[PDB]
Amino acid sequence: EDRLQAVVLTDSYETRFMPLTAVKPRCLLPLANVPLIEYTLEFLAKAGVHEVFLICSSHANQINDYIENSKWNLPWSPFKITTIMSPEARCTGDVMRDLDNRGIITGDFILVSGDVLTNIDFSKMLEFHKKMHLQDKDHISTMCLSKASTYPKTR
Amino acid sequence: FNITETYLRFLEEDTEMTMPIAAIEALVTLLRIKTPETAAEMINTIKSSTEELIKSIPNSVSLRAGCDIFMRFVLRNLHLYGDWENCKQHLIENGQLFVSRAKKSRNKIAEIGVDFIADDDIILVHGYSRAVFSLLNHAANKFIRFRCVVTESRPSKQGNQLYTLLEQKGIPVTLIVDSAVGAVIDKVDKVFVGAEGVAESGGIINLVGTYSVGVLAHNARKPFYVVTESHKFVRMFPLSSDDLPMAGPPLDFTRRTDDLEDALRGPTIDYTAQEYITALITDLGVLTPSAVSEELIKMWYD
Amino acid sequence: FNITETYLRFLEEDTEMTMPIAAIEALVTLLRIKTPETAAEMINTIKSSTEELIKSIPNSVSLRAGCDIFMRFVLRNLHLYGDWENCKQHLIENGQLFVSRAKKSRNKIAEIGVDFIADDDIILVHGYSRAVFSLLNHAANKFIRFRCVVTESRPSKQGNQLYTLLEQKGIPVTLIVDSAVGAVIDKVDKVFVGAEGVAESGGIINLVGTYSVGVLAHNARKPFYVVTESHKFVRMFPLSSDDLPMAGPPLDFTRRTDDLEDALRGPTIDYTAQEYITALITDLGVLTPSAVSEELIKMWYD
Amino acid sequence: HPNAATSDVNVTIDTFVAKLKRRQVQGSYAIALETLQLLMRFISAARWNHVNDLIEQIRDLGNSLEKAHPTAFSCGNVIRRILAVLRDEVEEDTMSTTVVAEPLISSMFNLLQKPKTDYRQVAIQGIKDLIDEIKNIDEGIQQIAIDLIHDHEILLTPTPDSKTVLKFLITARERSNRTFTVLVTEGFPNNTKNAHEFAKKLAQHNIETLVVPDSAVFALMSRVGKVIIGTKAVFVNGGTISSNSGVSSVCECAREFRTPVFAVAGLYKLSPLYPFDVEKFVEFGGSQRILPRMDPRKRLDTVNQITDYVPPENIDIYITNVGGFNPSFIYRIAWDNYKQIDVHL
Amino acid sequence: DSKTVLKFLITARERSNRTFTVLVTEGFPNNTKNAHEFAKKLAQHNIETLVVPDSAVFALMSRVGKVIIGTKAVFVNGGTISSNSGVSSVCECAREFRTPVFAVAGLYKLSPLYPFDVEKFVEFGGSQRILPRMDPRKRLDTVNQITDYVPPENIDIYITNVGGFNPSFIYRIAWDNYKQIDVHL
Amino acid sequence: IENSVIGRNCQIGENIRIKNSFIWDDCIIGNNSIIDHSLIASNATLGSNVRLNDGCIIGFNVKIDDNMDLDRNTKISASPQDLDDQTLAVSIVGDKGV
Repeated sequence: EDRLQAVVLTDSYETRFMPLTAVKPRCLLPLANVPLIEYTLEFLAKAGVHEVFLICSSHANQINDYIENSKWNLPWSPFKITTIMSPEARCTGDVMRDLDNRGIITGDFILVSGDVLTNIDFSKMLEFHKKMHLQDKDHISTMCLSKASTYPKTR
Repeated sequence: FNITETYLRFLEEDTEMTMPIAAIEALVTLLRIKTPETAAEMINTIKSSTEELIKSIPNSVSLRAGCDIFMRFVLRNLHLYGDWENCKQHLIENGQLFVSRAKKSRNKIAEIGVDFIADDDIILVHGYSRAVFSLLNHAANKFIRFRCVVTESRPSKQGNQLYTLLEQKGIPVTLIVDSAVGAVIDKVDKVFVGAEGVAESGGIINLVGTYSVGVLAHNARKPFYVVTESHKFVRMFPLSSDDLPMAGPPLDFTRRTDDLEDALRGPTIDYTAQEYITALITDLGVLTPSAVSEELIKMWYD
Repeated sequence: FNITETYLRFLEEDTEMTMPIAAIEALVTLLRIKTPETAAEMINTIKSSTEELIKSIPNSVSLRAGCDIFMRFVLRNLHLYGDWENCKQHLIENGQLFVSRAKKSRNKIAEIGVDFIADDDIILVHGYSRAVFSLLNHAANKFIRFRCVVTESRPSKQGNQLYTLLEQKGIPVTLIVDSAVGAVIDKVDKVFVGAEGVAESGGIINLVGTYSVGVLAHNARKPFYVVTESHKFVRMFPLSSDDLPMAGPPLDFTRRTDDLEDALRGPTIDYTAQEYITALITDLGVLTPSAVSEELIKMWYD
Repeated sequence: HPNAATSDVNVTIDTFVAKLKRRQVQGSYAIALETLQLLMRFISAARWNHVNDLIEQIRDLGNSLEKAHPTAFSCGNVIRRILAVLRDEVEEDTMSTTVVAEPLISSMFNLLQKPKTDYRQVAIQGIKDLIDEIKNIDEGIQQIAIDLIHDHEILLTPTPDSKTVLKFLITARERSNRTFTVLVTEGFPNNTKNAHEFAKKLAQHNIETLVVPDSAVFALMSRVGKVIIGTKAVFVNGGTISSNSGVSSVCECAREFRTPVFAVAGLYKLSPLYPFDVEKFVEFGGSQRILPRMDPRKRLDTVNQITDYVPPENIDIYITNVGGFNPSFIYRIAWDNYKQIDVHL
Repeated sequence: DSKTVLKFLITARERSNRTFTVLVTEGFPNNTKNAHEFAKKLAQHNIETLVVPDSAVFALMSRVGKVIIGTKAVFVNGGTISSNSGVSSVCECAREFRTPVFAVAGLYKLSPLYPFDVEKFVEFGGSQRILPRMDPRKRLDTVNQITDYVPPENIDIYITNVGGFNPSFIYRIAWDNYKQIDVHL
Repeated sequence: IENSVIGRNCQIGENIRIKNSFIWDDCIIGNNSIIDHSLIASNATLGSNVRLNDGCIIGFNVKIDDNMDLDRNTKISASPQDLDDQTLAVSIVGDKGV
């Protein structure tokens, strides 16, 4: 239940934003009048973080500056931001490899790709995951899916 | 030939004439020139003339009502299925006759239907109507003891005029402020009205400030009354507390433009609800409770 | 030691310093001649001065109230019962100190009363009070969301003056007549009234109409307001619908005339009850329901 | 003023904020308790030396708390009360340091005319007092409750959301010889389940329960005798913030009918700051909770609100743990709990 | 008092399964004896009767559901002059507390004449049955009225041989049997 | 205005029609301009007489100056290349750039 680390895929979905993302990192761009990273961080906190890790890549100096600026930086926070700095341009397999090389990997570790902000309480989900684990050794990873307005159209 | 010209003709005198009565007469005169036998060359033309009159209006309401009444009368006229001449003649006759009848009605109002101010009941009146003043004068004549109360009219200084018209009789009167209307409800008995038109819904089409007065009356439970020469039921429905066919803008929101100018545009026409008529003085006998509506139903056969 | 001259000097000045304040200052100066310690010579003289003021007064109680307040303050002063000179010095000081307090009060108002302004709410300021105007100006400066509205008031053309003043600012201005206020029921969002005196509990003296406005607000369930600074606390309560000291006669049915002599007579002054008002606006923290009465109780002990 | 001065002295501020935001804390009582605990923590740890400076610090903290959360009022109120408690003691200390004190009674003109140190224990005592005040509201009102409603008379009851109200109703019901009928309105998009629960409880309690659809209030108003608001917060001019949804209309109806409106709350729910508006205070719920769908639901902008405000007009009497106060009287009560400079931070 | 109203009451009572409670105000002067008679008649069939003081209405009106009057004179704007003793104040109270009012009436008992002033139509009554002996009458001034007028602001239904009618509508009913000519002669 | 959002430190002159929009950091909504279902990004500014339509995507430092008419679903380049309309003065209606 307790002691869970956060690992979030950042600086990954660049150029997917068809004109943007080249000079300043993907996540640093102002979302709803205020930076996107913060919402995600809040969500993570709600879920249950014990240490913050992001796989930053595209121009690290700015990321470092952001970290310095941020609230999780100084002692008061239960979790600090110390981003993983790796060689330039690599896919999610390569990112995983890099992470493995770095070393800090736990049992029930959390992996979120990109940036997300939603409402659903995560404690229950975590409990369910734990229960599933307790069932059999062969259980792997968790999927999150939600229902929509009957027919698909904007997809 | 023009009805407009006829209307212009009477200005300084009047006081004796009653709204549509003169208008009706004018219409009749207009009719009895261009062959009143036919119906295609006539009714349509009359309607067109009425429309023109409506278009030409500066600030007058009851003309339309008068026209409608005239139309109704005309409709009533041709049902005898005999000959075209006699009916035509009758139509021609019925204008001067109508005017004469108005005077009779006024007389009736002034002698029979004047037992609302008798026991020195102090009358709260605002809005200059001729019928009201006739009632006053004929009360003075009968000696039927009375006192008068009038709120000061100051959009165009009609108050002074009213005061002067009250000096002719020779009876003490007082000035009242329309903001200090809440200050005095103590000795003044009931609120009586001189207005512009009678509504389809039930309320009254009146001047500068009336709704507040009505509210005050309701609070005090001193019944609200209307004094009129009873044929001013204008074809207009005040569906809300602030929506009507109006001569000017409804509470005109002005911009800060020049120095001491765009403010004097006072909302000089206002309305109060249907649940206020305790009695209305009508010349067809004293009938009120839902009388206007009934009349309307009778007119439009629905 | 002369008060009539002082009165003559101040009538339409105001603006910079409040009318009442000047009077208070004068009173203080008078006090600081005959010594506050020698209570035999002093209190009688104060009483005489008050009498003189009353004699000079036509249609006001505010000055009287101020002097009573001053008296109360003086009475409070000597409760240290030790060294008699320090108290005297303090008394001497509190005159221009009162004037100074006004600025502070204004500043306080500009911080506490600026929380009220919401999304699209039309403001209508009644009567003449400097504090309310200042508040309005401060709101404009903040640029929340509003509309400043004026009236057709009738003492010695006050409403017009107010309108002109508003024009200076630039904010778009439209007017409401004393009669034509009846149409306002929900469109103008909140009903504000400036004060020229605050009595026991809800009792407020202004100009030529407040009670009616209050009644209207009650009918509409609208938020009604009393807006002021700090110098008007009175021990007063009326019996009837309205009761006050009057120079302009109530319901003076003017004598029989034909060439005009005297006519402008009626309820020039207006009071308001406890039930009609929802919010009280004073710099003294944030007090509303019946704090003034409590204050009075604390003061007088009579 | 955010967190910067706090080091190895106080950390729980963040936790408090979290509790406020995502709602792990539920019920005003719990919030109050939390606040008390926070205050205790502040007291047992922070450095004093000076008194005015300490007061300033406290004010700053209060301001910060306000900035963090508005919809919580009990928390604020408790703090204010504690400040007031501190203030009297401070005044007393000053009076000793200086060395006339009192003429006859508490008097005005104090704002115009010119008016080693121990306090920690007193502060602690104030907290205890506050706790005591909080303990039970119902055990202090139910003696002035089985006094108003009687035999063959009919009640109308909205808002079963406040825990006090239900208890009060139960107490009223207790008697065997007395018989009365109870009407309970729903308040759909925020209070239906609660209402249902209340109804069930009533049924269990051997009383004649009546289920009301929110529409059918008008066709039964001829028989209606009493109205009770299930409020959660209290204000300066007598006014109250309700425990969400479906009260205001009912209140209006009652007013129209001139049918008795009573208010049951508590003086810990009493706030020393005016409701300058309703917009800043009352919050909206979830627009998703009324109607499903999302992709064509951009067009369907739906409106739903939780909390409810009632004007200082439809309210009549406030029987508390102390006694029956009034809408035009509560200011003095507020003053008695929260002092002059303590209001403005 | 009247045999119409009494008969109506009897008819109502015949279907005794309907729960109706009878509150009778005594009516200060002449109505008392009549009230007593009515009560006796009720008792004859077996109908529950409760005696009401005229002073106490404010302490009862909030509990009372429906009101029935057996009036004698019916008028234009919806008002009535009833068979004596304290009605106006009661009506006012009802209006304040909002209470429905029924009336047993007849169109032949309905008058096409309009009452315009309170100063005339309200009939004052005898002080014979108020105070014995006439020496205190020198300085004191006894004000008393027997039969009273009702404003139309209160009553809402007129149950007749035809049916129930609206007060602000009864004029039409009247005119469906009477004229405008036969009023002032 | 109908259902549109305006960002941080964005300035408005006079007379502007807006329908169903989102606007980012420091974007001047110029005198006489229409924004429909289209985004304007950081430091990119709208001048006088610009008629935008549904889904006009704008990136970094797009200085929309004087007289332009852009059609639906048009994408504009960002970084200070692959897609039409560039960072320099006026977006492409009459050819301007390097």
